[PDB]
Amino acid sequence: MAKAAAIGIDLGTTYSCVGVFQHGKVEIIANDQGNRTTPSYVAFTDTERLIGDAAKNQVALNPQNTVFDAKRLIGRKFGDPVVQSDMKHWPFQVINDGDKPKVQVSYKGETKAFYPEEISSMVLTKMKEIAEAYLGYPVTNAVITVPAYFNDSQRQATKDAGVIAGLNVLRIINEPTAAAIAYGLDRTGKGERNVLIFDLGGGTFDVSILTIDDGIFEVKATAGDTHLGGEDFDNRLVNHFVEEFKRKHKKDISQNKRAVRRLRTACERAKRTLSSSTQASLEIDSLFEGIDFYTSITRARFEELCSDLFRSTLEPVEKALRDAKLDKAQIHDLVLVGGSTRIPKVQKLLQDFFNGRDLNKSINPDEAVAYGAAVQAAILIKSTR
Ligand SMILES: Nc1ncnc2c1nc(Cl)n2[C@@H]1O[C@H](CO)[C@@H](O)[C@H]1O
Repeated sequence: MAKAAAIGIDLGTTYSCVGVFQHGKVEIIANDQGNRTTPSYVAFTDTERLIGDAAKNQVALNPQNTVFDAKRLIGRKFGDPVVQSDMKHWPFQVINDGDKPKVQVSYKGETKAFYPEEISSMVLTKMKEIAEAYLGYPVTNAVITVPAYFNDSQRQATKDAGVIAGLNVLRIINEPTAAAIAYGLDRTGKGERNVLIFDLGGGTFDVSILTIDDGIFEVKATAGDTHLGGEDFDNRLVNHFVEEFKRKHKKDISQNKRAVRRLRTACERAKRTLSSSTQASLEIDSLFEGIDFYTSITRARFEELCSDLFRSTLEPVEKALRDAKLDKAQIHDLVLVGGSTRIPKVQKLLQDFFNGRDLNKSINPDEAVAYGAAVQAAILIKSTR
């Protein structure tokens, strides 16, 4: 029953996703708000702890006590220059507990501090309860994914997050490996298979090159930008609309925190529409000083606004190829991961770089990692018996 069942969890920087392999198919499990992915956010309020959508939904009202980006801290020492650099951009406090970072917040009127694995365990507990509500029984066996570049300390702290969350961690697997499993790229028989995974998420960009030799995975190269993602494209749309509002009304809205956040969420929404329509409409009632902001933008203008950022995704692709010592024609498969890979211009740039090659994109790119983890969790629990 529950003991013969296992889930796959993609514990993402900005969003998490959970899947289960049963009756010959992967089911990506929708949360209680009907969403197939859940924000990796934990909010501490005057009455409760919120996780996911409810936590992300109140971030503007409670920024000091809304934790996100715990994955950027997990398994790291406080003195790590990555931690010191990132801390300057977070509205929540990060403290030092014997060279270990802790996020410090106000919860039920009291000061509390949490290790990154404790924050990540609250996200994992939510994914576990989402799976349990779908299945009708508690599932505790899980495969959890991590970036291919995570070291032993980051992998161990992720497993520790799983244990705190009440999960039996069958294995910690690499995200690009789970994505290659999702497409069955490890079951093509004999001979070395070179796979490139292009993973453009909400806040990070990762390029991974793997060689699959008779089911055995080997990481040949990892490249990318830890501070490039979908939110930079949302921000480019924001600056455009701030300048358009100034041209139409001779008013600068950039200082009105509420106006900027409402514009930001509307921009994120319009950006998604632009992946399947050649235009998107913004409909913001009383954006600033009672002025409605009803406008539109073409996909062509959006592509211009992010042109330099889309083009910059090809430098880590070339860098990974040189590190792996492979030419483009030596790559057998191209896999898309991350919601931002749905952007048609991004697909076109990657396909043209690989000389007109087909892309593996039939699985929801924001779900491919949880999909593969779910497949691996099923194989692993079946071998355990
Ligand atoms: N249809 C889409 N077109 C463009 N961007 C998208 C799309 N879906 C998602 Cl999710 N994202 C973005 O992916 C990230 C999460 O993986 C977020 O930045 C989200 O906006």
